[PDB]
Formats: sequence, structure tokens, C-alpha cells
Amino acid sequence: IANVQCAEVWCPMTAEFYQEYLRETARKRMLLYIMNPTKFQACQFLIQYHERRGDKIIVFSDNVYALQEYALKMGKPFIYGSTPQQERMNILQNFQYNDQINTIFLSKVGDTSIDLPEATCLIQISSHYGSRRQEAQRLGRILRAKRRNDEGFNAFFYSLVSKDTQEMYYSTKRQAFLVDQGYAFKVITHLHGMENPNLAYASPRERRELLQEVLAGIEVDADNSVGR
DNA sequence: CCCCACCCCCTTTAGTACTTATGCCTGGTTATAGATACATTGAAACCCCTTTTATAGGCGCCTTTTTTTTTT
Repeated sequence: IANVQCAEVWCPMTAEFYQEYLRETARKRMLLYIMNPTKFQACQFLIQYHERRGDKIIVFSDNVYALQEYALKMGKPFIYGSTPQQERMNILQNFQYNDQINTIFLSKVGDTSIDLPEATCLIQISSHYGSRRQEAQRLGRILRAKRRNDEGFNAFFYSLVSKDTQEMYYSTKRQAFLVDQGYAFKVITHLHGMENPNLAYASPRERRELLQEVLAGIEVDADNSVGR
């Protein structure tokens, strides 16, 4: 069946983002480790790497502010709570059947339930308190073998983690849980050859633009999307 | 170091008011089928042509004659 490589990708906090992360005490600070430009660049690189392989990729964001900043910047479709049934089905049908559209962004509305589509790669932008078990379930529902029976791994799960933030605490936990569940698991601190790609936020000024936008957000913007 | 108090959260479900689509029925004029106005080519139906020899009324129409009225 699907043979899944699980990885955490540890990304340093940009010093400007780390500065504010410390100073801010309300849940607003979650947005600084979520939008950290090193983490965005890692996500962007992984989408490029996998799209070159014609893999299908779902990127999960539990936070709507982040869902849009990522998807719109990377020019990928996104689905969340207010997305109409018609537009949602357009996007899912595109993901499933149109070879030009192989990456989509989905929020907490994905699990569960509408029918999560199948993919070969699942990237989680964030990690939080506290459901290790909902993560493995979603991984299981989404990931299908890329049709590479010879290969060691034919599907891929990545969880992006910001260093020096509360995100890391969730890591020793996730690693233990996933391996105990029978998964191959590793920690990636440096993505081989990100410097051969043209990724966003190469300049301090572009990072500062995003930083201003994050600082303008409120504690409400840093809550997970809730849905019943 | 231990106990008590305060702060922040997610749980999902029940209310009636408000908006959108479907069925409702309703006022023009347009598209159909056949007959009417009628007009078509077709045909049949119609009177018309050749005269005679006698009888004797009525018929209408002609130019010349006589009488009456008008004007000078």
C-alpha cells in the first residue's frame, strides 16, 4: 500500500520574528511562528520539489490567516469553512483530475468531514495542542501511494516546526507517537538544495512587510478555525 | 510548598426572523389551422347565323301638315 516517509522540518525563526515572538504574550504570538519566513520558504521549496515529481500535494493550515497568506502568495487554490459547496467541488475536481493543479491548501474543514481527496504528499504548516491522534488519522486518510512499487517511500508527510518557539515541544511527542504507530520518521534541519530554487522572502524588506501584517492581526486571527 | 480563586476554552443544539427559489396565476402578442375575401383558370351553357307565304291586330319611328301661341 502507501509507504510513508514522515519528517519534521525544523526552521529557524527570523531574528525579527523571534524578537516579537518573545515580546508578545497573547495567542497572537502563534502567528509569528506560523508565518516565520523560513517556514514559508521551506513549504514553498517542498511544493516545488514534489510538483517536479508530479506528486499531488495537500497543504494543511489550521489557521485562516496563514491559509490565505500562503495559498495566495504561492498561487494555489484554497478551501476553508466559507468556501461555497460549488467552489469547493470545483477545486477538488481540479486537484483530482487537472494535471495543472496538483497542490491545494485546506483548513481544519478537511477533517472531518467533507471527502478529503487523496494525495501523495501532506504538509502541515503548524503544530499545536494537542491532538497527536487527529494528525495520524488525517495522514492515514489522505496519503496514497504514488503510482513506484520499487521505491522505499511512495508518500510523504512533513510537519513544519519553528525553532526556539513552543512548536518544538510538540515534536518529541509527535516523533514518539508516529514511530509507535509504525511510521518511518526523521528530523530535517536543512532541506537539500533550497539554494537552487527561487523562493519568496529573500530580502529583509519583504520579510518586514509580512511582519507588519502579522503584528496588525489580533488574538482572534491566531485562533484555529473552529467548525461544527 | 500547598490550597484557593480567576481566567480562557470548547461541547453541540434550539429560536425565530429573513432571503431565495418554485408554483401560482395573469396581461400582451406571436404562431396554427381553417374559412373568408375573393380571384384563378377551367369548363359548359347560351343565343346566333340561311327563308318562305298567308292571315291581321299592335308596335315604334319618319317627314309633312295643320293648329295654337308669341312677338312685333
